[PDB]
This record gives sequence, C-alpha cells and structure tokens, in this order.
Amino acid sequence: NVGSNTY
Amino acid sequence: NVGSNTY
Amino acid sequence: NVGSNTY
Repeated sequence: NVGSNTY
Repeated sequence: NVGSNTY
Repeated sequence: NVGSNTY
C-alpha cells in the first residue's frame, strides 16, 4: 500500500 | 508499504 | 516498508 493513513 | 502512517 | 510512521 501507498499512503493509506489512519486518523 | 510506502508512507502508511497512523495517527 | 518505506516511511510508515506511527503517532
């Protein structure tokens, strides 16, 4: 994956 | 993975 | 992985 961020 | 960050 | 950071 590229740049799957969690907030 | 590239750049999958968690906040 | 490259640059998968955790906060």
